[PDB]
Amino acid sequence: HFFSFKDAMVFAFAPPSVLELGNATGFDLFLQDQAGVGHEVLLQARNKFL
Amino acid sequence: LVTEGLNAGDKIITEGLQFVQPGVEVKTVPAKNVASA
Amino acid sequence: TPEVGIVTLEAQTVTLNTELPGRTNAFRIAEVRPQVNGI
Repeated sequence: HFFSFKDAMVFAFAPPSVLELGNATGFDLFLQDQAGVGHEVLLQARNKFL
Repeated sequence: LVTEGLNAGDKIITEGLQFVQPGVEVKTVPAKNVASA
Repeated sequence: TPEVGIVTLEAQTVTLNTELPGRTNAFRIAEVRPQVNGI
């Protein structure tokens, strides 16, 4: 039903099995700017990744 | 106040601004977001 | 087909006003100066 609000993308997620490790289950990773390439290319790198 | 670029009688979007990309077929429903009437 | 909401914009005559600051002054002011030397 949250896809019928048509204004805001609403995601409803349960907390994980043990609560003190995080707030949402699954993996997570960072995409660093190790070479100093910039925010205006890291943003399109993330948009390419999704 | 749009100076130049947008036609008169030409529809623009108010809902679903995150849900669409240029090149996707959509459906039109009168948006209940603008508080004017 | 992702459902979206539209608004049908129409042409209408609009006015454009500007707010500007400023002071008021007298229309015809005259301070008196004595034009003569006495008491």
